[PDB]
Amino acid sequence: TTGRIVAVIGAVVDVQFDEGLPPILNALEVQGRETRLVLEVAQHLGESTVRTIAMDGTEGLVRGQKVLDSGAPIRIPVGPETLGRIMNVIGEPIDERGPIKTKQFAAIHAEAPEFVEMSVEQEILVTGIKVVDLLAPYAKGGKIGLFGGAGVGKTVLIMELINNVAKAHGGYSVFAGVGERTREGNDLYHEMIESGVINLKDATSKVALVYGQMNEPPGARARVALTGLTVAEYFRDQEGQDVLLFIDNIFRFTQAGSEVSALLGRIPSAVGYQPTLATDMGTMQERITTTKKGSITSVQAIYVPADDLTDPAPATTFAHLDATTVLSRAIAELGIYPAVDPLDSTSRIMDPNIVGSEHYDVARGVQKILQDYKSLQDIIAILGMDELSEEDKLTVSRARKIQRFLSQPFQVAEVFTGHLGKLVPLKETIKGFQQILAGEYDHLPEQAFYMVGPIEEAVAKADKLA
Amino acid sequence: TGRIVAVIGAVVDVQFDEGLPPILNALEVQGRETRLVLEVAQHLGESTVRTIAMDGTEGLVRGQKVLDSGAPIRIPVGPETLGRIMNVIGEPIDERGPIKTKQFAAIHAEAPEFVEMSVEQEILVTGIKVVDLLAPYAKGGKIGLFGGAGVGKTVLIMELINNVAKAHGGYSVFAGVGERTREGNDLYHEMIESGVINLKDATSKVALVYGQMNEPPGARARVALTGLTVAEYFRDQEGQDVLLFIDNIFRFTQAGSEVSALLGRIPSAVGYQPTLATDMGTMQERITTTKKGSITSVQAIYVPADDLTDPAPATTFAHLDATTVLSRAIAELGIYPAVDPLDSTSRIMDPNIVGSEHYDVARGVQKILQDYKSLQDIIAILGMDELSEEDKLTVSRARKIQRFLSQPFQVAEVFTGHLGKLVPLKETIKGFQQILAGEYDHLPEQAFYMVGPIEEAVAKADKLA
Amino acid sequence: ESTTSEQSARMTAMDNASKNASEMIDKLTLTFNRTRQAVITKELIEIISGAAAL
Amino acid sequence: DLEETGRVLSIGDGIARVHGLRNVQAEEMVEFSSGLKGMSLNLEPDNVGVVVFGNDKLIKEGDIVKRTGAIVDVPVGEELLGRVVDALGNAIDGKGPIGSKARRRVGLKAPGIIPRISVREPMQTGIKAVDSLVPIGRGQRELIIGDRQTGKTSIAIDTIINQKRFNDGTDEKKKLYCIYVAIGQKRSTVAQLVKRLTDADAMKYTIVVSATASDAAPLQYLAPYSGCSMGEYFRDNGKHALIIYDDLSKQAVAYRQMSLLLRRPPGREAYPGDVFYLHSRLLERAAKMNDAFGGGSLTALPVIETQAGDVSAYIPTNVISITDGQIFLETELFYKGIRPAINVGLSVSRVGSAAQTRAMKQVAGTMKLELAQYREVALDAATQQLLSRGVRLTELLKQGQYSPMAIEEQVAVIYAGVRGYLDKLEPSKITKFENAFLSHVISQHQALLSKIRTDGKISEESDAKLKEIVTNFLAGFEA
Amino acid sequence: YFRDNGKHALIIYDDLSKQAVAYRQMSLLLRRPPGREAYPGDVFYLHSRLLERAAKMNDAFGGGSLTALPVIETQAGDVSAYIPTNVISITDGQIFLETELFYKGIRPAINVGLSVSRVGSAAQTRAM
Amino acid sequence: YFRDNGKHALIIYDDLSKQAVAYRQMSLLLRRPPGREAYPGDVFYLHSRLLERAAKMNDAFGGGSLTALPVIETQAGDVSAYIPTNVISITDGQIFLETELFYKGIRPAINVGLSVSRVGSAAQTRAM
Ligand SMILES: Nc1ncnc2c1ncn2[C@@H]1O[C@H](COP(=O)(O)OP(=O)(O)OP(=O)(O)O)[C@@H](O)[C@H]1O
Ligand SMILES: Nc1ncnc2c1ncn2[C@@H]1O[C@H](COP(=O)(O)OP(=O)(O)O)[C@@H](O)[C@H]1O
Ligand SMILES: [Mg+2]
Ligand SMILES: [Mg+2]
Repeated sequence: TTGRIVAVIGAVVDVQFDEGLPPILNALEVQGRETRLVLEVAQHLGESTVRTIAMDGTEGLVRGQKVLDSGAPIRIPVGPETLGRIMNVIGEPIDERGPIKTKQFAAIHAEAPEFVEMSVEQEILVTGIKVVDLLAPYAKGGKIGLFGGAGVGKTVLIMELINNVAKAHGGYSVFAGVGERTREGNDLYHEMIESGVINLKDATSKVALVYGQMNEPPGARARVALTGLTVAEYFRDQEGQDVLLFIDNIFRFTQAGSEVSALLGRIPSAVGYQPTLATDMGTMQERITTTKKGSITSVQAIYVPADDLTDPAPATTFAHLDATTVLSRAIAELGIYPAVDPLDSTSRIMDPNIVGSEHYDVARGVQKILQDYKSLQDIIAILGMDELSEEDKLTVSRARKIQRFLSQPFQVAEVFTGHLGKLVPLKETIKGFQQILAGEYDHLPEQAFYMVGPIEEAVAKADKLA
Repeated sequence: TGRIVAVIGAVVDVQFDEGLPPILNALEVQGRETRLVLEVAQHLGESTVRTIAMDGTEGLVRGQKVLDSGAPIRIPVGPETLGRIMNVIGEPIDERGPIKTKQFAAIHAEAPEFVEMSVEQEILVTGIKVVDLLAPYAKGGKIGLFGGAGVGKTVLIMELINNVAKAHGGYSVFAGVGERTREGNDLYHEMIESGVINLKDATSKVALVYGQMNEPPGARARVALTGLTVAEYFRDQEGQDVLLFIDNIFRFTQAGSEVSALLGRIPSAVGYQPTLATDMGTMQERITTTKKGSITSVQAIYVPADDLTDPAPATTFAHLDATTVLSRAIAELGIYPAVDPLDSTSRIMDPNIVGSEHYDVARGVQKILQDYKSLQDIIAILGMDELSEEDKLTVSRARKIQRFLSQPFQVAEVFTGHLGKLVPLKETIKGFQQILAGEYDHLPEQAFYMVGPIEEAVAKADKLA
Repeated sequence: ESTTSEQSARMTAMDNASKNASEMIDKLTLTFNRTRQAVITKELIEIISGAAAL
Repeated sequence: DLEETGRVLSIGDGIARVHGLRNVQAEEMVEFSSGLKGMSLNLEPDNVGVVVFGNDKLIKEGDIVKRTGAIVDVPVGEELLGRVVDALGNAIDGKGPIGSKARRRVGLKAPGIIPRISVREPMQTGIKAVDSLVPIGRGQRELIIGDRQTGKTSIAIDTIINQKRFNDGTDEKKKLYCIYVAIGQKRSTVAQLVKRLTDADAMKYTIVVSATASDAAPLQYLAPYSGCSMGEYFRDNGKHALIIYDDLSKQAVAYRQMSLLLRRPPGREAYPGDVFYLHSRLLERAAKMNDAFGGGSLTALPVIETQAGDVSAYIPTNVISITDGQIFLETELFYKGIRPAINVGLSVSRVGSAAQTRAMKQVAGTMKLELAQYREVALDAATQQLLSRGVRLTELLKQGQYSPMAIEEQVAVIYAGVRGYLDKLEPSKITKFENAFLSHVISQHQALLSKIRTDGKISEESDAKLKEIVTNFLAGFEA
Repeated sequence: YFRDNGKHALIIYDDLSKQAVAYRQMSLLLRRPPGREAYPGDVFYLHSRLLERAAKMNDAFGGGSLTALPVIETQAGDVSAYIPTNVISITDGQIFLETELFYKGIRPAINVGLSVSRVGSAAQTRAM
Repeated sequence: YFRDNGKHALIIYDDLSKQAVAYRQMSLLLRRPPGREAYPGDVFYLHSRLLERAAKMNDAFGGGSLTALPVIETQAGDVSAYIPTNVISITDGQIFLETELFYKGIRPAINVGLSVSRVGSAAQTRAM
């Protein structure tokens, strides 16, 4: 049936229906507009009125304007025909290549997989990135999160991961841009056409793109992660297959939720966030998961408001992850890239029974020396190095080199560094740090360990200078 | 004729049957022994306005009659305000009878438009050596006066008044915003002793507007505007350069915060009003140079918690063209005025504005004092004869430089027993330049201490010993 | 000889210690004032929410 | 007629509440009887909430409100060049009507992925420290960030003045139209700024949009969107524009004032949850267009003021997370005399090498690295020589105000330092060397500078020529 | 059911931080006014009434018992926080874990100095 | 009454911290908008109108006086708290007392460095 608009404020529109009240989540179509304007039903207010969230701008809307119930949630193209294409929140092609001729559609709202559907398979996913592989390794089919404040390296890292892991993976990828830069979307698209992972001729494309960036109103930014996840869900289930899912940036989903909560009528919670922060997040995150039907390896970039990891948004996100990589501004300001905090990054598979006792012992040995060094710094900060014993002077020496050896040049960062990107095998990362811990390189300067790959490149860099 | 429908502290709601008073209009409550003015703040709907009371609301009754005056608060303007004290609503509070003025003026005037602006920066010569050389004031500018009590703050304000009228002829207005009553009385009498106010004739150089600490926030919030209004008559109708003192800006902001809370507005960061920057902006922007003349404003600034990032000083700082920093340490050294020559700043300290000669000397005097600071951190640790041959030369000159920064004031003559000096900018420059050039290394330091022009620095040495 | 060397070196170490402390003080004072303001702001938003909800 | 007209119910609580206007659109411009304009923000069953673009105190209960039928828009086009306008696009310079023939919606969504292409043309500032270390490309967003009085506006103004050299010439791809948006500043300051631009002959290619300190908050809110729309006219018609938002800190506090009066729930520093989006939608509109959309670009330089160097604050981190880089100015570097007070460590261009002449990569491609390394550490081995290089290079990057340098003059200066010629020199003397050296290569070696410019590279014949210039110059002066 | 039918049970609440958050959502959306940190006014009671149900029963009631190990997540080590302080004040003792200790190699990362348990029956063991 | 009739009175307010708390109770329960520390906006004005009534009258008005000794309790010595801030800004000076001085044997525990009388010398006999 058809409704009439009775109120408009930003993204939130009230609609009165004389007959047939549309269920919550149903997509409504506004009549009399140049491009499709969907309103998603959020609440039944009473008196045959629904409160809804707009998926595009609401300028030009008039009280009285007619609205049509589609009789279902927002539904999008899913299937192989999405690969190499770009879709917006509501599944429309935005790449000027015509219709997405899929044989199926799917609603963007779905029940999270049940407890019975869960898998417990733990298998290492080698990244070629020293800090990650060594201290907090990723798992195939696991949930990975990249935490960072403004401009610390989340996107550079996610793009390195796409470059390093997607090739080795033998299946399909989905990239969802949520509330990020439109030009990063343009860069990514054209780089994939150049490399061939997107093909504009054949059916050989291996990546599906879904975008709703920071130019978009909040309804779109809140829903678009669901659009991308729905595409990944099809590949996981209708194929039974291994999917990679990349999201930059999942924070923007929560932020967009707070902008509309403001107008939905809800009493605010801590720091002005929607009272439903943790449940909204859970309903979304629990679908981003491997099941018994197939595997999703997911990598999500996670913004940290004002560098505060205790902010409700990042704080609530940790519980959803199997591996976490935490980036630190302070570590970046030591010029260490990637700016991973070795004392704040964790993984479920960092277990001697899974990675081996050797990998494990070395990882813990590195963390122990970095923590011991951290403890000396309040004393050093004031009293300087001369108050330390000769054994503590060596812990400081070995720790500063270990800090620097965890740094690495990235293929994708050559535009900023002026250095060739490096990929380091796990066995070489293990051996490399194990030797520094043993004091096998106590004779080299610190700066020889900065921005190199395997350990043999430190020895070489040390001989470059006299 | 409106009728009171609600009273809650300093907030009064009034219903009008036909002639609804526009926002900012002054209303006069009928049947009260002293004048009670309500300023319209909002139109609530259903022919009702919300207003802010300019005095206490005790004894108000619902149904009590209220007259719309037809305009904003209007106050006396003109020469007859000089030497007088008025309150926010322009009544005399000095018990000297009516302020018999030939014109009145509304206190909520608009700031001059963009076309009315002077394209050029220009110097306001105070006659004070520290200020004029290192941190000069601009005509049409706002100056931040920093420092608490016992630092010669009242004597500096009075000297600025005295010197501006002495040299340029222009007048001063002093808005006491949220001051202690005892201190308003002290200032009034300190002004009579100095002669900036004269109760016997027409030679008073200042007009006073007082909005005391114990008045409602609506009154304390508008005091600065009342003073601005008095000032604006002199600038516009008399074509002058006027000086507006505001003591102090923190309390102007504080009262704005209280008015906003009374109106039940959701507070912003650190408790301040949402309109913090617009409140400030609508007031500060009336202090400018126009074609008819200029208003220059010296504003005492209190910094809560010593925190310069506190929204109140932070918002004010955006409007300032110079800072004058008064310090106890400088006073303890025996230097008056107690201006910190290194912490004071001025935006017009640019070769294109003050001249090439001014900038060089000032930057040269600034450097040698900075040298003297680093050289004094070696004597205390080690000793005097631990420094080189050129080191003792920079010390000797810098000691005479800080002494030639000190100045006897005309307004301080009644107490210390020494005659005060007004020094032109040209004599300040060439005097300081001669110390840096070394032309007075053969003279003792005490000759440079507490004098006017460099001609006194030469002559004082002859009198001594 | 040793004592002269030791006292001079003690002077320097204490000088460095107090310069390092002053730098930390400066940095902590900034964090202090930021945090101070943020606590007032946070508290007040809670009371305002509590009032609006009634 | 209550379909096309309405009457004010209440005023003085921020937004005006209006009865009627049954046919009014959301975001439609409306007219008050006092001559003010407003924007229909809130469409409610019983009222329209109207944001007033002026002094709301001029509005009374019962006043007549009229529909315009148009979503908020502004005058756009080349008639605005050389003009000073307020936030609504009306003249405030006293020179009469603008004469515009076109208009654009202020709230128009930024171009999507497809209409764009990667930035590749230099946007030249003429400031050594920027063009070498933080190069801007046409269609980029680059934040200028620092405390009060650290030189933010000066970077912007020297950038505008620098374009005269291109705008007077022939090479049409190189022309750049400028828009300076002043938000929350004093009128005296804005007038001094248009004076300087007029003195430099920069006004003829510049539009000034001003919503100042005594202008109502909604005007300060609107100003950047209005300026941006004027920039977009160039962007979409095959031309290149540069926009300065000075500053977005002041825009955000006007929006916080509006949001608090609307009783939106405040978060950190009492800002509403949509402050990020306030700036993200604006800054997304600076873009480089692909050729199918005409090839134009709009470049943005937003300005943010930090408090006591706190770049981890809410509004600063929001904008950092929006723009394609930042130029961080620091008080400590500033009042020490290092001007422009660029912290070469923290300052990044998220585009980098992509939009820079080859000759600059050949010098700055090593200078950039040698300065974040230097910052960290602020007889010994290579650790100390990092400090020796870092001090020389820092001094080499100093530059006086209004002292534009062409890219070829910049590479020659950077060359002298980066190759280690001044390494034997004393840091104090670096400034004097640069001024005499530059004016000498300008006097007789216009052939060399010409060769580096046209070739866009330091060729082997240029490399050996310059090497002979610096070596012979280095020795031969009075000290 | 075990406690009251002569048997012994151990219960782990993992974790009570997340239960308080859910309670806060529900209560706010019921339009019950937000208290400290937007939590309901009776968040203390939410936890105190639960944990008081762990008990040791006398023989006339069956001699059974229920032991509780609630779990609380702190933020950046802040035990002085609202919910953490509530539960500390309820429990008989607490096992404090710390990140510093964890990374130093102290695993389990128990802070022995701060960690407390109530005496112990004489019976923890005897050779222990 | 004493001030206006040519006499001299001294008044002690012990203490104004407790008076502001009571005023805050009334104001909040009247649902007046709350501010910093939940004190209403007019809490400054509460204390300013009270303390400005202490005055020294000239001979033409009888010569009398009222002297006020308000007492404020600080918490952990924080003079930047809302109510102590207000009162310090109103009065002509403060006598500041400290627990550290008290236990050191400085009794009365007056911190002379932090104490001031802005009237100062004018209120002393020549001998003193
Ligand atoms: N390269 C430079 N060399 C010398 N002086 C400079 C330079 N750049 C800026 N200045 C000076 O620094 C002062 C502050 O500059 P500017 O107004 O650009 O800073 P700002 O951060 O925008 O200040 P505001 O807080 O007033 O907006 C000005 O007086 C200017 O002349
Ligand atoms: N691995 C890296 N190597 C070198 N530079 C880096 C690296 N990661 C980040 N950066 C620097 O930081 C900037 C911002 O990184 P980005 O990932 O875009 O930040 P954000 O965390 O905001 O997404 C980059 O443009 C680059 O200058
Ligand atoms: Mg990113
Ligand atoms: Mg500026």
